[PDB]
Amino acid sequence: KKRFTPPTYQPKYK
Amino acid sequence: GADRMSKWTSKRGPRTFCKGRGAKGTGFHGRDGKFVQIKEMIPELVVPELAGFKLKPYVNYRAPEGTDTPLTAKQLFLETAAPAIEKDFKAGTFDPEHLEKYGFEPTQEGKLFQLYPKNFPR
Amino acid sequence: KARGNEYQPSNIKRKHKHGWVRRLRTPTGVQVILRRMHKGRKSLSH
Amino acid sequence: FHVRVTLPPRKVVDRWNEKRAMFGVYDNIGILGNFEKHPKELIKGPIWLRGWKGNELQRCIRKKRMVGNRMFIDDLHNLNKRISYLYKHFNRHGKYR
Amino acid sequence: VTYFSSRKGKRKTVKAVIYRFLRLHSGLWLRRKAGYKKKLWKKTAARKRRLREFVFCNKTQSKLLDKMTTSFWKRRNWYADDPYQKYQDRTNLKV
Amino acid sequence: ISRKWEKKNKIVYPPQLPGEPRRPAEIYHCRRQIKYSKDKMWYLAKLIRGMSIDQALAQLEFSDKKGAQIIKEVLLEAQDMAVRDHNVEFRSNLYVAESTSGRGQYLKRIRYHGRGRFGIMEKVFCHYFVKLVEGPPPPREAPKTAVAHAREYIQELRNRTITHAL
RNA sequence: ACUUCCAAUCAGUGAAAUUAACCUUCCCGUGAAGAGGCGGGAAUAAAAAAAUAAGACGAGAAGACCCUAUGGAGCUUUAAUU
RNA sequence: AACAAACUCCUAGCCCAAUACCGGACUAAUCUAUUGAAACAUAGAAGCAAUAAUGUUAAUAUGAGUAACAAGAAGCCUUUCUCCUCGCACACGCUUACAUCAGUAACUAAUAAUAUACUGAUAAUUAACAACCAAUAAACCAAAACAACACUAAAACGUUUAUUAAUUACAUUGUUAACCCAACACAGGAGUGCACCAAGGAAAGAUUAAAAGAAGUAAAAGGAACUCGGCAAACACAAACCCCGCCU
RNA sequence: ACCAAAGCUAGCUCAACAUACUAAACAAAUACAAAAAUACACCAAAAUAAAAUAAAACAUUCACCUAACAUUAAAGUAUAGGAGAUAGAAAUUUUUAUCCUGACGCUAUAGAGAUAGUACCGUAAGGGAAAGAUGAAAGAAUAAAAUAAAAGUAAAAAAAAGCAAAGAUUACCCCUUCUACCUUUUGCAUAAUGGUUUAACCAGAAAAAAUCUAACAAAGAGAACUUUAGCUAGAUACCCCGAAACCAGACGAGCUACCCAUGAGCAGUUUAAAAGAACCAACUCAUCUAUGUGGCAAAAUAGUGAGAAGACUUGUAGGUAGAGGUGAAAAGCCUAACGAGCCUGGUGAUAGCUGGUUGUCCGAGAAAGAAUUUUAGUUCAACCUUAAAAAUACCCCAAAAACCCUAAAUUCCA
Ligand SMILES: Nc1nc2c(ncn2[C@@H]2O[C@H](COP(=O)(O)O)[C@@H](O)[C@H]2O)c(=O)[nH]1
Ligand SMILES: [Mg+2]
Ligand SMILES: [Mg+2]
Ligand SMILES: [Mg+2]
Ligand SMILES: [Mg+2]
Ligand SMILES: [Mg+2]
Ligand SMILES: [Mg+2]
Ligand SMILES: [Mg+2]
Ligand SMILES: [Mg+2]
Ligand SMILES: [Mg+2]
Ligand SMILES: [Mg+2]
Ligand SMILES: [Mg+2]
Ligand SMILES: [Mg+2]
Ligand SMILES: [Mg+2]
Ligand SMILES: [Mg+2]
Ligand SMILES: [Mg+2]
Ligand SMILES: [Mg+2]
Ligand SMILES: [Mg+2]
Ligand SMILES: [Mg+2]
Ligand SMILES: [Mg+2]
Ligand SMILES: [Mg+2]
Ligand SMILES: [Mg+2]
Ligand SMILES: [Mg+2]
Ligand SMILES: [Mg+2]
Ligand SMILES: [Mg+2]
Ligand SMILES: [Mg+2]
Ligand SMILES: [Mg+2]
Ligand SMILES: [Mg+2]
Ligand SMILES: [Mg+2]
Ligand SMILES: [Mg+2]
Ligand SMILES: [Mg+2]
Ligand SMILES: [Mg+2]
Ligand SMILES: [Mg+2]
Ligand SMILES: [Mg+2]
Ligand SMILES: [Mg+2]
Ligand SMILES: [Mg+2]
Ligand SMILES: [Mg+2]
Ligand SMILES: [Mg+2]
Ligand SMILES: [Mg+2]
Ligand SMILES: [Mg+2]
Ligand SMILES: [Mg+2]
Ligand SMILES: [Mg+2]
Ligand SMILES: [Mg+2]
Ligand SMILES: [Mg+2]
Ligand SMILES: [Mg+2]
Ligand SMILES: [Mg+2]
Ligand SMILES: [Mg+2]
Ligand SMILES: [Mg+2]
Ligand SMILES: [Mg+2]
Ligand SMILES: [Mg+2]
Ligand SMILES: [Mg+2]
Ligand SMILES: [Mg+2]
Ligand SMILES: [Mg+2]
Ligand SMILES: [Mg+2]
Ligand SMILES: [Mg+2]
Ligand SMILES: [Mg+2]
Ligand SMILES: [Mg+2]
Ligand SMILES: [Mg+2]
Ligand SMILES: [Mg+2]
Ligand SMILES: [Mg+2]
Ligand SMILES: [Mg+2]
Ligand SMILES: [Mg+2]
Ligand SMILES: [Mg+2]
Ligand SMILES: [Mg+2]
Ligand SMILES: [Mg+2]
Ligand SMILES: [Mg+2]
Ligand SMILES: [Mg+2]
Ligand SMILES: [Mg+2]
Ligand SMILES: [Mg+2]
Ligand SMILES: [Mg+2]
Ligand SMILES: [Mg+2]
Ligand SMILES: [Mg+2]
Ligand SMILES: [Mg+2]
Ligand SMILES: [Mg+2]
Ligand SMILES: [Mg+2]
Ligand SMILES: [Mg+2]
Ligand SMILES: [Mg+2]
Ligand SMILES: [Mg+2]
Ligand SMILES: [Mg+2]
Ligand SMILES: [Mg+2]
Ligand SMILES: [Mg+2]
Ligand SMILES: [Mg+2]
Ligand SMILES: [Mg+2]
Ligand SMILES: [Mg+2]
Ligand SMILES: [Mg+2]
Ligand SMILES: [Mg+2]
Ligand SMILES: [Mg+2]
Ligand SMILES: [Mg+2]
Ligand SMILES: [Mg+2]
Ligand SMILES: [Mg+2]
Ligand SMILES: [Mg+2]
Ligand SMILES: [Mg+2]
Ligand SMILES: [Mg+2]
Ligand SMILES: [Mg+2]
Repeated sequence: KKRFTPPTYQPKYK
Repeated sequence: GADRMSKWTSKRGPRTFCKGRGAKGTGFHGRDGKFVQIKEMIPELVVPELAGFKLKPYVNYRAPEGTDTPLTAKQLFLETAAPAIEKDFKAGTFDPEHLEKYGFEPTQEGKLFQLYPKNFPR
Repeated sequence: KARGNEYQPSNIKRKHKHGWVRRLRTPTGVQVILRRMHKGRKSLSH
Repeated sequence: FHVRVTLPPRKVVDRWNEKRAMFGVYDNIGILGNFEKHPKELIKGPIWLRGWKGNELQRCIRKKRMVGNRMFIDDLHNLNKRISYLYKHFNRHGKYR
Repeated sequence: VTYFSSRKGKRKTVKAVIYRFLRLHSGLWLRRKAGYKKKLWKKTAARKRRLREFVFCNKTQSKLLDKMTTSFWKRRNWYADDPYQKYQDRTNLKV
Repeated sequence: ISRKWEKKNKIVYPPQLPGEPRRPAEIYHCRRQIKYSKDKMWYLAKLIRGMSIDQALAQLEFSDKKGAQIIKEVLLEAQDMAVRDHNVEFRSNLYVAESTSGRGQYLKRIRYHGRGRFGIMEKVFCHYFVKLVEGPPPPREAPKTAVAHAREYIQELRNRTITHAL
């Protein structure tokens, strides 16, 4: 299976 | 994405979105597509004559004020109708059925400036 | 090919899909508005 | 592990206020009073806990039975979920069986 | 076994134990030998008698059944013409 | 935050009794929240350590670093304060006894990388502390000579004791 | 062979995977069966800078191959209830 | 012989190892009831103790001052030279990021200079273009493609007649921008009408000219001998034989 | 010496009483594309809860599970149950008015998510924060006092050799000795897992039978019961994180799959041609190679390619929604993860599987026989621990234990 991990962005406030 | 807190005014849409800013209408659309303005729909400012008016926007500083006595319906009735009713009752000609001669209006649909429907802006 | 730009803005689509009238025209959208009101959202719809 | 650098204000607690002087004064109201009142009636607190004691599951069950008809929606939902979790844990989990 | 019921908060008992077991007040548990009604034509008279006889339970099984049952089944019963009233008590047990 | 380099300049000594040698003047100055980096400023601080103020200014004028001008301004301000406030004549009679660089309060930003990843970019700020002492610079330590090395070796040989013996 | 981008130095700004602590050699042998850390020997002033990738069973992803789970799910039926 | 233990003596004692599970005595830090009053005692309670969960949050280090990032030149200071050419407007979209003045120690520009991208104050987009801008019955088969006349796939786009359409200047709304969607001041994605410059901009922060890497140019004699394959490249850019799918 | 550290408040939590319960604002505009004064209508709709789980599987069953009758007992009784797991009444009994209500609850990683459902993240349903600290006076900032105590640095870079320490020593190294720590294993320095470090949070919970202590005792208990020394009371006990999944209802066709309306593009050359013809632009795709691989880019750049009047590309708007849609079937696409979307709720789902599980000292201390969809696990037995009763316990000479031959030696015994 083509498993991919989407990046998660840090909260903009910090 | 687009905003949600901002106000949805006529500047934020396409050409086909032409929303008014709150001004009252002044006419309709005529025959060949033009706008026909109705004279009666345009407000007419009833401005008095201030040439001989002896009052100014500010009062004298030493002028005394008065105790706050807001005008009530009871006071208005006592001032406008109570003396007439008392005099007529003393004379003996008082007619309870007919009160239109004393300023009472049984129906507001007749006169120009109606009170409950509020036919006048200001 | 390249993704990430799946949002192409358009006010007509935005208002016709998530507008106040669109929400209130169906019983489920009224429930959505009630849920947002209960949570205390500043904006109930677009 | 940083600890404060100043002396805290020493609490001037007195042992002879009204509550401390009259603490549990009528604890023997029955025994010394020709029984009419149990020491249960002197307990002030929730309605479902006056003169009663039980573990968490029994307390939740009693609260739901007694005052469950006046609880808020989320409070009643939380009580039901807690009752279910406690039932499952007590009747299906543990070591001594 | 339900250690804490959902209605009363009490401890429940399994009905199979009381349906197929009997407890004397001294703590012993009485039971019937398994297979005493199965294929009697195939068994010797001595084996049939052994199956018909009542038997007791050991300490582990007795404690298990005590755990499964509640305190209502360990009480002292004074029945009218009880067959096991003479066996309810234990005598001359030197331990 | 901590601010004690400012307060180190406000101490007052009791008057010196006659016959006591004159106490050299000590002047503490510092610049806070400099955009230039901590280690990069430490390099210049170490460069100008222990030399006369005029020599330090001479080096910092022709240094190509960005912090060279900041350190030069700090040194000039310290010299002016030493002449004016403190009773220090001979504005050229000061030497840099201490010259240190520390870190201040940083700012955290996002550095974009690719594939939707990111890093924590840190906007560095530094403090520069300088302490000047009135008087000629102390002489630099000379490398240990062969005679001194032999003397210490012989002394360590003579310091021996018979361990675990008595 | 020569140009440009790279590269190295100078000046400014300045991340990432990774990291038990390291004062982080070589050979033979031993050992959870392929040792920088054990044993027997050799080697051994200390620090930079630039390169090459043999090793750290290198980093990355709680192997996707294999097996187990009285763990799932998709599909097909001549599987069992319907 | 000697040297050689958790063995055994010697001198004192508090007088004999340990994993899973089991038992006991003390005890750190909180709250309460009574003591105490330079921080404790007896009791009763628990959110009652962290060198370890690819533990959560925050800050800090290593990698590392490393990878990476940028402004054509001179000049009288915004005037001339050297180069490359996606420019103007409308629609959709963002909403003041636009303009004037002033400041930039720091915050935005992945660095400065200063400024369309930061800060403050003050101003601004003016309708003729665009949006909202008649119904009810009837006559009406005969395409657009320079449309003369035709083909098939049979084709959006209209006047007139009759009945009613408040009738009377000036209504309302969009008018900035260097801009939108992609976390970013992103080498990507973006409809239409005009021309290929009369409009837009700058590949190089400054040096040196190590290795390795990317792109290009040229190369003696040979011309596929390389390689899975003539992949890539080339002063070539031609002709054939099969397998499988009829073909677009 | 920097970085930093410490306040005590904002406020929260749990109950009692309670008027009897969608607060204040509502001048105008607000369900036209909400906050847009103003035209001949149409309006309304109901149809069971399901499943995750337990029965060590799973089909009948599986308490609570947004429907009132509360409390003391009857009673976990009668009954209902693949009669298994479990579920579970009723008849009949008890309940005296009001104040005496605050806290052996928290103090900014705690207590509500909250300074706030706000910034921010998503098209939407939805998710969702962190951030405060001087003083009587800052109309006392040429401002005054307490800590200068974490990790990280500087003051002050290093000198053969070695889990970095210990024995020591006049003396830092030099000498001698020790294979980091948890977890899992028959066994780990192992090159098997985990961790850069600091600070703050993070994991054993129940009283049936039993043991101890105490009250009273043939009776005990403040009502309903138990009693052939028993009854009453108290103290001793049973963790945390993690799936793929399943069900229900919302939100999604602004990307993409296919349709429906409404528009727009294709310049030049060869051809009686606008021929699903040919060359080749704009334009649409993406054959091959090289860079790039935390990149310009969560799919790009350069070169090179295919189509380019059509089964063509494309703008705007509408429709089809998950037990489905759509599909020139690739089990493709349906808002960057689709053998079937995402969000919320069930939900603290469930894991015989992995990981973790926090003070000191002392005593004793275990390597497996039988069942079992069972051998990755449980329940018994044999061992072992903690208390209590007793009396024989191991070592064990004779004598004794099979018949064709048979060793080491066994069993039972003074
Ligand atoms: N089953 C069993 N395991 C043991 C026994 N003794 C030690 N173990 C196991 O052996 C490991 C520790 O090894 P040890 O320290 O005994 O050498 C642990 O996993 C422990 O549970 C035993 O007697 N029986
Ligand atoms: Mg948004
Ligand atoms: Mg508009
Ligand atoms: Mg527009
Ligand atoms: Mg007009
Ligand atoms: Mg997105
Ligand atoms: Mg991106
Ligand atoms: Mg960093
Ligand atoms: Mg880091
Ligand atoms: Mg790590
Ligand atoms: Mg070394
Ligand atoms: Mg070896
Ligand atoms: Mg050795
Ligand atoms: Mg060695
Ligand atoms: Mg040798
Ligand atoms: Mg290598
Ligand atoms: Mg190693
Ligand atoms: Mg390898
Ligand atoms: Mg590896
Ligand atoms: Mg694995
Ligand atoms: Mg694999
Ligand atoms: Mg497979
Ligand atoms: Mg199994
Ligand atoms: Mg299942
Ligand atoms: Mg069949
Ligand atoms: Mg010896
Ligand atoms: Mg000994
Ligand atoms: Mg205590
Ligand atoms: Mg704790
Ligand atoms: Mg800690
Ligand atoms: Mg990792
Ligand atoms: Mg940790
Ligand atoms: Mg660094
Ligand atoms: Mg540099
Ligand atoms: Mg490096
Ligand atoms: Mg570089
Ligand atoms: Mg440039
Ligand atoms: Mg924007
Ligand atoms: Mg501005
Ligand atoms: Mg800058
Ligand atoms: Mg414009
Ligand atoms: Mg450059
Ligand atoms: Mg080269
Ligand atoms: Mg080359
Ligand atoms: Mg060439
Ligand atoms: Mg050649
Ligand atoms: Mg060949
Ligand atoms: Mg060859
Ligand atoms: Mg080729
Ligand atoms: Mg050829
Ligand atoms: Mg060819
Ligand atoms: Mg074909
Ligand atoms: Mg053909
Ligand atoms: Mg099950
Ligand atoms: Mg289970
Ligand atoms: Mg299964
Ligand atoms: Mg199952
Ligand atoms: Mg259910
Ligand atoms: Mg039946
Ligand atoms: Mg069964
Ligand atoms: Mg908080
Ligand atoms: Mg420190
Ligand atoms: Mg050593
Ligand atoms: Mg070993
Ligand atoms: Mg083990
Ligand atoms: Mg193994
Ligand atoms: Mg190994
Ligand atoms: Mg190993
Ligand atoms: Mg493993
Ligand atoms: Mg390891
Ligand atoms: Mg571990
Ligand atoms: Mg690791
Ligand atoms: Mg008990
Ligand atoms: Mg199921
Ligand atoms: Mg649609
Ligand atoms: Mg669409
Ligand atoms: Mg053409
Ligand atoms: Mg063609
Ligand atoms: Mg390309
Ligand atoms: Mg090329
Ligand atoms: Mg091309
Ligand atoms: Mg072609
Ligand atoms: Mg062709
Ligand atoms: Mg299914
Ligand atoms: Mg389908
Ligand atoms: Mg197929
Ligand atoms: Mg297939
Ligand atoms: Mg998706
Ligand atoms: Mg779990
Ligand atoms: Mg198993
Ligand atoms: Mg021991
Ligand atoms: Mg056992
Ligand atoms: Mg014998
Ligand atoms: Mg014997």
